[PDB]
Amino acid sequence: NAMAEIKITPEELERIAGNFKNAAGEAQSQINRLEGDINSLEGQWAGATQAKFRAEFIQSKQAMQQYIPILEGISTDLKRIADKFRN
Amino acid sequence: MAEIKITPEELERIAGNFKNAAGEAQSQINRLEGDINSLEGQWAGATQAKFRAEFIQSKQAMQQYIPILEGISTDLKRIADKFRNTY
Repeated sequence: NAMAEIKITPEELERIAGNFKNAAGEAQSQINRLEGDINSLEGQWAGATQAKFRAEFIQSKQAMQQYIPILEGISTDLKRIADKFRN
Repeated sequence: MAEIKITPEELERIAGNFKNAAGEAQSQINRLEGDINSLEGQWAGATQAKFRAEFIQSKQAMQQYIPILEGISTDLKRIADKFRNTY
């Protein structure tokens, strides 16, 4: 039987791709603000305390460094399909 | 201008930033999951499966990130409480 037709438009795929790209940017911005917060505590208490918080925060950075490229990959895969559908 | 001295109020402010960030992160992954869900039945199953698999990867990174932020919030609050009970 005939292959089952596509209902999604390239424009809609591109809108969702935009949501993923923008989410990735928001995520990076968020971690940047939080990093500023941790930075601000340095020198205002014991170095050992600051080190504990820096280490915890770096863990969150590492998780975000996994997350962001996945979102960007999804965004780009969506755009690649929209382009293929359109042309 | 002087560097801002640490107080329980400062630690609570920063703890709140981490807590709010966790909530914003949960909201983001929820919205993106909604987007992936909306593609169901709109194109081929193999295509949907691919994007679902990629998305689940991002969700898993997020499920690591969020508790790390909540941990930092808790640790900051712990210290704020210690300062109040003993800047």
